[PDB]
Amino acid sequence: AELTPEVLTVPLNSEGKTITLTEKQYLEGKRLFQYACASCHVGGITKTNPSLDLRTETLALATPPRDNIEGLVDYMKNPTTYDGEQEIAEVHPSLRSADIFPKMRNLTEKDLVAIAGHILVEPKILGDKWGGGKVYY
Amino acid sequence: LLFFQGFHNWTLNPFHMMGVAGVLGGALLCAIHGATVENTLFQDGEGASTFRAFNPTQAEETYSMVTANRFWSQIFGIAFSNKRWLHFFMLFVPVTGLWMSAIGVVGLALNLRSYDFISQEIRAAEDPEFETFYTKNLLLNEGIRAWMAPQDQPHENFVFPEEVLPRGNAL
Amino acid sequence: METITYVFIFACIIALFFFAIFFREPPRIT
Amino acid sequence: ANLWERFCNWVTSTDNRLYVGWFGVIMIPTLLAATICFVIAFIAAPPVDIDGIREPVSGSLLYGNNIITGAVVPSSNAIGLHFYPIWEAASLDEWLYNGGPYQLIIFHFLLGASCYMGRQWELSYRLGMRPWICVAYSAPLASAFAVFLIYPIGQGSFSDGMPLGISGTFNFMIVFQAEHNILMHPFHQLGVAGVFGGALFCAMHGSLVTSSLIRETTETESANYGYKFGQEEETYNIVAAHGYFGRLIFQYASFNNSRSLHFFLAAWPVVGVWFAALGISTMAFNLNGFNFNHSVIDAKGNVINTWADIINRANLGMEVMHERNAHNFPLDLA
Amino acid sequence: GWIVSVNNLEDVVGGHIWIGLICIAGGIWHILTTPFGWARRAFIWSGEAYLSYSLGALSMMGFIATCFVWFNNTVYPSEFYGPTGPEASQAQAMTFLIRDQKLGANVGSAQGPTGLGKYLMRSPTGEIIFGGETMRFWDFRGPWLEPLRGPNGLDLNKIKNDIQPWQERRAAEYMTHAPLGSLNSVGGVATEINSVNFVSPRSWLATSHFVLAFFFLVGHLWHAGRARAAAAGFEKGIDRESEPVLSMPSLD
Amino acid sequence: ELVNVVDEKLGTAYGEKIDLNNTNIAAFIQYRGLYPTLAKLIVKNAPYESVEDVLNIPGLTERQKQILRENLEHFTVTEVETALVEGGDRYNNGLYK
Amino acid sequence: QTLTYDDIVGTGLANKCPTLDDTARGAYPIDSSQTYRIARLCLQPTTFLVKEEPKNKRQEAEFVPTKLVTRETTSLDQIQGELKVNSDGSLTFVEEDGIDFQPVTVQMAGGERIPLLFTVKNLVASTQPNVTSITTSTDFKGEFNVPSYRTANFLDPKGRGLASGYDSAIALPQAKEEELARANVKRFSLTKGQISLNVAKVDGRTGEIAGTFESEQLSDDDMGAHEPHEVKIQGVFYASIEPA
Amino acid sequence: METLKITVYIVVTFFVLLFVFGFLSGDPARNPKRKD
Amino acid sequence: MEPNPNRQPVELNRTSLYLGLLLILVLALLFSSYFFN
Amino acid sequence: MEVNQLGLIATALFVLVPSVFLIILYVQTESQQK
Amino acid sequence: MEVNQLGLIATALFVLVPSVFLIILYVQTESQQ
Ligand code: CLA
Ligand code: CLA
Ligand code: CLA
Ligand SMILES: CC(C)=CCC/C(C)=C/CC/C(C)=C/CC/C(C)=C/CC/C(C)=C/CC/C(C)=C/CC/C(C)=C/CC/C(C)=C/CC/C(C)=C/CC1=CC(=O)C(C)=C(C)C1=O
Ligand SMILES: CCCCCCCCCCCCCCCC(=O)OC[C@H](COP(=O)(O)OC[C@@H](O)CO)OC(=O)CCCCCCCCCCCCCCC
Ligand code: HEM
Ligand SMILES: CC1=C(/C=C/C(C)=C/C=C/C(C)=C/C=C/C=C(C)/C=C/C=C(C)/C=C/C2=C(C)CCCC2(C)C)C(C)(C)CCC1
Ligand SMILES: CC1=C(/C=C/C(C)=C/C=C/C(C)=C/C=C/C=C(C)/C=C/C=C(C)/C=C/C2=C(C)CCCC2(C)C)C(C)(C)CCC1
Ligand SMILES: CCCCCCCCCCCCO[C@@H]1O[C@H](CO)[C@@H](O[C@H]2O[C@H](CO)[C@@H](O)[C@H](O)[C@H]2O)[C@H](O)[C@H]1O
Ligand SMILES: CCCCCCCCCCCCO[C@@H]1O[C@H](CO)[C@@H](O[C@H]2O[C@H](CO)[C@@H](O)[C@H](O)[C@H]2O)[C@H](O)[C@H]1O
Ligand SMILES: CCCCCCCS[C@@H]1O[C@H](CO)[C@@H](O)[C@H](O)[C@H]1O
Ligand code: OEX
Ligand SMILES: [Ca+2]
Ligand SMILES: [Cl-]
Ligand SMILES: [Cl-]
Ligand SMILES: [Fe+2]
Repeated sequence: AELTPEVLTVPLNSEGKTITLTEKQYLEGKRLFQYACASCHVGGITKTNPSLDLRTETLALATPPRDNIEGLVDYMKNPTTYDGEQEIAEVHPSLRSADIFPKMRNLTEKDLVAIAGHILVEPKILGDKWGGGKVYY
Repeated sequence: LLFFQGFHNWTLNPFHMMGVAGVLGGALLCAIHGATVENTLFQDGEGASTFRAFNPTQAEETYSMVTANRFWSQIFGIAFSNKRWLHFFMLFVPVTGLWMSAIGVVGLALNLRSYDFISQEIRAAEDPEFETFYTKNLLLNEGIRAWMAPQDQPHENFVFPEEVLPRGNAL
Repeated sequence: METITYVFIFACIIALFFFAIFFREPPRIT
Repeated sequence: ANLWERFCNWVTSTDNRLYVGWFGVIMIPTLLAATICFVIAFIAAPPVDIDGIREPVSGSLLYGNNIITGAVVPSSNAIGLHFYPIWEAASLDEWLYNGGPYQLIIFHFLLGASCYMGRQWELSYRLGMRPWICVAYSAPLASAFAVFLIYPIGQGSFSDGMPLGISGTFNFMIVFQAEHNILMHPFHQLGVAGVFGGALFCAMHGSLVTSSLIRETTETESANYGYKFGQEEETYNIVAAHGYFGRLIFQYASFNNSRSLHFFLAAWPVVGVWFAALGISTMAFNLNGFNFNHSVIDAKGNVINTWADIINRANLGMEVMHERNAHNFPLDLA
Repeated sequence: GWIVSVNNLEDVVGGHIWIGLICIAGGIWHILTTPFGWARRAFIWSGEAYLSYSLGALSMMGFIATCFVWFNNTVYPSEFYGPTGPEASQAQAMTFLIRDQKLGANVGSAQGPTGLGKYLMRSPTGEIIFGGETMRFWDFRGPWLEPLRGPNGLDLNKIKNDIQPWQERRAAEYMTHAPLGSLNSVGGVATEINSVNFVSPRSWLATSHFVLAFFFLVGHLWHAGRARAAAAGFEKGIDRESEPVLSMPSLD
Repeated sequence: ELVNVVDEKLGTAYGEKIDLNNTNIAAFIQYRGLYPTLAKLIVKNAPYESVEDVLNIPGLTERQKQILRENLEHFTVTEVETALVEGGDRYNNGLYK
Repeated sequence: QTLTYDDIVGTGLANKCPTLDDTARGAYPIDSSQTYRIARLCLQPTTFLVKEEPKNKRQEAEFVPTKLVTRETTSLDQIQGELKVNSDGSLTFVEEDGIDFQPVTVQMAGGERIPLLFTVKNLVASTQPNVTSITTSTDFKGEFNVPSYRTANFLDPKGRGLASGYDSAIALPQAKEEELARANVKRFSLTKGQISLNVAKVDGRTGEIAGTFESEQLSDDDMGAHEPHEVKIQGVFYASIEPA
Repeated sequence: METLKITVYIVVTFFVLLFVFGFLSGDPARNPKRKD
Repeated sequence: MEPNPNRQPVELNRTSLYLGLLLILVLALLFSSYFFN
Repeated sequence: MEVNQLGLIATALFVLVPSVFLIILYVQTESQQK
Repeated sequence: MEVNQLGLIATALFVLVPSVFLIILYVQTESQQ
């Protein structure tokens, strides 16, 4: 089995456009997700709120939809609750709150895209392990 | 090791327990006898490093059995007085332990385990307030079996839905 | 009965320690 | 002599059937208190709320245990590392409920066993011996400190100290595996090499000395009669033993110096056991065994399990089941 | 917690004022005096004995340093060293109390599966403390938690109304940087997957110092016993023609 | 006969839909738009004699009512079960991942 | 004047209700046009009595003294709720929230341990009619809910539970199930308790009142494995009444 | 409980004083060889 | 120190062993029915 | 039959204890210098 | 507790039979010349 261009092709937006990430973007996305996110989101779960995970189906039902690059990039700038109702930058890492989450200070737009593409590609590789928790370890 | 705990409760088995006593007993004997000889040595050279003051062909004991014997008689209550017995016992103890553990494993070949105390189970089944470390370790065993079997025993094709997996609260 | 048995064996072992120490055959240089 | 002088002379006397000594003046009463309390608690103590969740665990013989299941149960997680002497309880009944005997026992025991070690130095000095038997005993002693004191300190509670009982010991081991992966820790591995190797070398030394005993007896008598307590002459032939063992393996792998051999017999188990004790005492601060969970990944990113991942599944079973009513939050952080 | 409890810099600085003066006075003392009779009769006076005394002392200091870095968050600021073990466990209870209270839970009256409060309960002296296993850690004190404490312990009015976003963040940060991790620096519980490269400096510093303190106690015993024997003249073994036990009466 | 009341509840609509009177609050993550804002209002204003009564919660915006109408087919109501609602269990039922 | 956490910690005082001076014998006016609440209700039990259960059934069982074994962890506090003024001038306290329960274990002569969920959950308590001021003659009487001492996830030592756990005695795989049904099928109890609050002290100026209470409720039934005991709890209380 | 406490405190202090005074009582001299 | 002069050897000859065993076994054979009851 | 569950060990010890006492006495009489 | 009824006699003879064997051999050793 290989990490092919097809595995690396993920939805860019809600309107049916895809983007095919390069192998180097995939590696950058793993590295940056580890750097900024994995302390709470290791393996696709969320340690400080296990009810919400990073599974693609879960992301699709979030408001606005988060199952595409644009929805994820926007999440990393201006995160909301799952129903879109509250802006949570004050308690969740984001560019808007890079002042209180200093790890977000170095993240560039290109970095956000790489992290987004990691979130979307990993379940295509790992299936139920992604967002599964210890049951699937 | 972990398979034998979760499936055979092998810690509970008195043949394994005799094995443990002869392994740890043998390690104890190894340490205490080496230390005793090294600490009851005769001064046989002028060197502060005392290894050179021994000669393979020498007739005389290199350490004082009499002083060793007094020391342990007064520290522990008893002591060896017979060097032939001492060294025979050093063979006997770990050798006997290993042979006992082997006998228990022959029973385990047949799943003939010491898994349970029946009196304990009858009481605990009728009395939901009765708890011992023995009942606690069986809960651990049931977790080991359910959590490890599907990947550890792939020929069984086990599929255990999340909802059947034994778990306590939160974890 | 079971508790009595366990405590009985234990108490015998404690007695045995007493005799093995204070009523040992004395070691003799000879 | 005056009274004090005479007392000192008696305390330090080399002629008492059991040596007393200054370490012994602390050792004797502390070990007696620990022993008496243990015996009574093991027989007759009521159930103890070890995990502080009002779920008392029965340790004693009269409350439904046998020798294998019985224990003196650790003090309550509600207490933590607070010092809980009898006089801190409103009553003996409360003291018993909360596992007060465990603290009384392990504190008197650790003090008395430390004095046992000092007493070994002390007698060796009175007898004109070299002094380091006590350094050998520091290995099991350090291991007892690890499981009854250092681990509770690191985790924040004496409720995580090893129970005083056969099954409770196995409980402590299985939970320790779940939480630290001790088997995959090199200090426990050195421990195993220390005790398996101590047993191997014990049997080896036994069998080689026994194999080379010099004929002094007839076949109708025990060869043990061939050795007399205090004789000056060695009772086996070291040269034949070395002649044997150097050929079993090869010449230079065998010891021809008895002092060297005996030092090795002391050092191998003692050093391994010091590492075992240090494994427990450093996993006490959650520096844990090697973690190779999902270390091997294929070209696509699929996890290819190894035996480390199978271990991990057994460990998960232990983790999710232990103290099944005590956790309310998703991570077991102590 | 003895000295490890020191919790404010005024006490730290004042202690060093004392210690600096004690040490200078003591030093002048020892330059101006020679040891008294009772000290002369109590000690062994040799290079190896003095080494032994210092090994003993360094061993003691090592164990204290271990406990200092494990529990103290004043001279070992959690900003720099990460949360203490007690701190991170408390931060977990705080995290889920905030979470479920935002969802509508009344966290004061929420009874957990055992009958004890799921979020909040009493210590054995009655103070209101977080519940679950962190009951053991209720002596924990930290700047992000203290604003919620009243005279009787955690205050339910303050919990319901006064928890600020910076407290939520810090409790979340500390909960997810608890000092648990593997020898190859995989962060988290022993069954956690590879992903996070983390072992707390508190675990590195506590474990190393325990190991060092332990081997220094051993070296203390080794050298103290050797200094005694050398001083009395039998460190190289028993004189075969003057074996002390041989002039002693039988034990029996 | 003694009955396990949770198992028994699983053979009613509680076993098929989100029971506004009993179901734990994480269940509202299943559908777009319900969590956490509406989920909290719903649990907080329970029990309901019928599913439609969820439309009567005070303070609701028009968008919120519309989200509720679109999701009524995923809701049910059954009698309140003490074992499911005590313990603050509708907010935290001891299940994480 | 006022104690900090550091002054209190580890003394036992955190498990004690506030007291009022012997001087506090005043009267707190109730304006029937005003709405009120209890901002803090505290209950500090000083005695737990358990009703012995005779074989006799001739002659009535007495409530006997017991020894507390769970230490200073017994009081209910920070409780709040509406204090309604009713049309006949009686007051009704409607408990809303707070630390309104404590598991407690007390031990009878001879060793039997009696756990209970000491509680005023959902308390609705009312005074006599026409209470135009709260005075040392006011009392409140009412009822509260006593849910199962363990909640539905609680697992017995063999892993059996109501909302989780095995549903049978898996260590006795071929035992006849009928004799074990009571242990295997967990049940969640919900019963009523009763309490009287007797005011002994009132500070007219601050709205603070203190007195003695006595409540009666059932103890733990171990998720239906055995019959609960009847418990009577006595102690002192404090409340602060506020316009709201 | 208060009497128990005081009693144990006195007992412990007693033995500790024995240990400390005892080791202060010319301990280096109590060996079979060189006493000075 | 000095040995105790009051010590004596004890004897049980074969006939007495057989007599004694007969007594014990016959008493057991007699009383066992009452022990089991 | 519903026998007393202690009859077995009572009969066994009744036999064993005094029989062993006699066998001990007998064997050490034979072993005496004679 | 519902123990195995034979465990008492099994345990008693397990101790008594070999212990008595040893005491017999010990005592007749002592009584030798
Ligand atoms: C106090 C802790 C403790 C101790 C001391 C023991 C001690 C023992 N355990 Mg037990 N164990 C424990 C805890 C412990 N256990 C726990 C908690 C569990 C969980 C249930 C187990 C589970 C377990 C299992 C599953 C087994 C043991 C076994 C044993 C025995 C191993 C004997 C041995 O050396 O085999 C080592 C192997 C041999 C002696 C075979 C011969 C080896 C040859 C000579 C090797 C030659 C090597 C060669 C020269 C080259 C090597 C090259 C190099 C590159 C490697 C021994 C009695 C075993 C036993 O009972 O076997 C009968 C066993 O199967 N244990
Ligand atoms: C050698 C005798 C000895 C020692 C050392 C101990 C020690 C202990 N007892 Mg035990 N005890 C003893 C004999 C002893 N007991 C006897 C004979 C009884 C039967 C009456 C008991 C009955 C008993 C009970 C019922 C209990 C204890 C408890 C304790 C613990 C707390 C003691 C305490 O608070 O003292 C405080 C007193 C001091 C600190 C006085 C010291 C004053 C000197 C002058 C200062 C120097 C000391 C300093 C710390 C440094 C050490 C010096 C060193 C460098 C040489 C401790 C493990 C309690 C327990 O185990 O809690 C869990 C407990 O409940 N004991
Ligand atoms: C490295 C620091 C150091 C060292 C190695 C020494 C070494 C020495 N001192 Mg100096 N000293 C120092 C610093 C030091 N001193 C300082 C800073 C001061 C000023 C306060 C002094 C003031 C001083 C005086 C006034 C005297 C000495 C004396 C001595 C000699 C005997 C010491 C002795 O018996 O201790 C052992 C301690 C005791 C016997 C006291 C009782 C033991 C109790 C049980 C210890 C309790 C503590 C326990 C272990 C727990 C620790 C925590 C505790 C604080 C609660 C010896 C040469 C004596 C001397 O001969 O002067 C020439 C003497 O009279 N020193
Ligand atoms: C209230 C109640 C009932 C309390 C009891 C509760 C409780 C938990 C009780 C424990 C139950 C219990 C003991 C369980 C363990 C049972 C168990 C597993 C038994 C193993 C049985 C068995 C047959 C195992 C087979 C393997 C075997 C033969 C093991 C033997 C191990 C053994 C005895 C080793 C020796 C240990 C030891 C301390 C030896 C000291 C030797 C000694 C005096 C050395 C000193 C010395 C050294 C020298 O070098 C020289 C020169 C001289 C001169 C000298 O002297
Ligand atoms: C501070 C004072 C501490 C007091 C401690 C109490 C210690 C008791 C020590 C054992 C006494 C019993 C010895 C009988 C046997 C006895 O009398 O031995 C005496 C025997 C003397 O050996 P010799 O060399 O003199 O005899 C050889 C010739 O007779 C050959 O026949 O010693 C040994 O054989 C040493 C190895 C056996 C060591 C057995 C140690 C067992 C430890 C106890 C384990 C059981 C625990 C059960 C717990 C419930
Ligand atoms: C740049 C790194 C991060 C990324 C890309 C990220 C991504 C996300 C995403 C996409 C979601 C929405 C999940 C869904 O709709 O199903 C989410 C939710 C959440 N994340 Fe993160 N996250 C990051 C860092 C963190 C960290 C470090 C924490 C822990 C301190 C954390 C805690 C949370 C929490 C508590 C939620 C649920 C928030 C709510 O809805 O109330 N995240 N995260
Ligand atoms: C004088 C002297 C001496 C001697 C000493 C001694 C001999 C001591 C002893 C001591 C002792 C001898 C002690 C003891 C103690 C004990 C204890 C402390 C115990 C306790 C216990 C308890 C408390 C219990 C309880 C209980 C239980 C556990 C269960 C059931 C119930 C009851 C409640 C009963 C010497 C030689 C050193 C020298 C110097 C001087
Ligand atoms: C800085 C600081 C501080 C302070 C500190 C201090 C002030 C300290 C002190 C310290 C001290 C003040 C110490 C002491 C010590 C002592 C010791 C450590 C002792 C020892 C002893 C010994 C060792 C002895 C011995 C002996 C005996 C016992 C008997 C006889 C013989 C002999 C002599 C051998 C604080 C905490 C505030 C805070 C933080 C910072
Ligand atoms: C924690 C409380 C303890 C703190 C105490 C520390 C104070 C330090 C000063 C103490 C001075 C003690 O002084 C010491 O007393 C003992 C007891 O009489 C003396 O007396 C001893 O001398 C000889 C030494 O060869 C002994 O054989 C004899 O048995 C004994 O009388 C010591 O030789 C003396 O030097
Ligand atoms: C569970 C039930 C157990 C029942 C236990 C009963 C035990 C009874 C003990 C009987 C002891 C007989 O005790 C034994 O007496 C003999 C002589 O008779 C003594 O022996 C002495 O006399 C004989 C004969 O002249 C000499 O050869 C011998 O050298 C001398 O020691 C033994 O030293 C002593 O051990
Ligand atoms: C000599 C010390 C004997 C140990 C005494 C055990 C505690 S006393 C024991 O306590 C039980 C439980 O409360 C009672 O049921 C029983 O009647 C009573 O004798
Ligand atoms: O207590 Mn005994 O064990 Ca140490 O981890 Mn947390 O706490 Mn409990 O869980 Mn897992
Ligand atoms: Ca009144
Ligand atoms: Cl457990
Ligand atoms: Cl928890
Ligand atoms: Fe040897």
